[PDB]
Amino acid sequence: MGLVETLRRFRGDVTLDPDTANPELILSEDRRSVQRGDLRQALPDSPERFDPGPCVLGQERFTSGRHYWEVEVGDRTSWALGVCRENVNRKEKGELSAGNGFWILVFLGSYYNSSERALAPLRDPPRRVGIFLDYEAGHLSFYSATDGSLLFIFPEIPFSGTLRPLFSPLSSSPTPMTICRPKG
Repeated sequence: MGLVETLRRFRGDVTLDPDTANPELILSEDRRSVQRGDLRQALPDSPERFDPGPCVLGQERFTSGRHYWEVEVGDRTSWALGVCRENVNRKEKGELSAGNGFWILVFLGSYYNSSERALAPLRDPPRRVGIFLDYEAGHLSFYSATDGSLLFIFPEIPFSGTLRPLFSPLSSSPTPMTICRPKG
């Protein structure tokens, strides 16, 4: 029980916007969990829905200030988390890159190093990821919430207009990606 456990009580709520979700994604009834299946569902289409990008947005809109949120990913060795401009091309077929208004951390595999007999894994993958946004500082950074390690920090970003939190479970898995509710 140290300062980092206490300050994590600043984590805010995020609820997913079902109208933005790629048609392979399912959402929980409380809109805090998302899972990727292997089936394209029959959903009403619109410009707001990610296709073919396997993403969903939070309902929340960032225009200023400091924002922290936590996502349980569990055993996953594949996910993407961060933020994007409200006005991105949600039908983008190529890479979702900083140049097109996507600021996302992507976990696509694991590192090992050569050891005495074999290979050693570097670290347990994070089960819980914290995302920190400081709009005026142009700051976006990602942490392993359980041990407080930095995963990634973007270079200073010249944010303008509205940002949305972005979630992307990159594999099918029995493990939903879950937004952690605020404490109390």
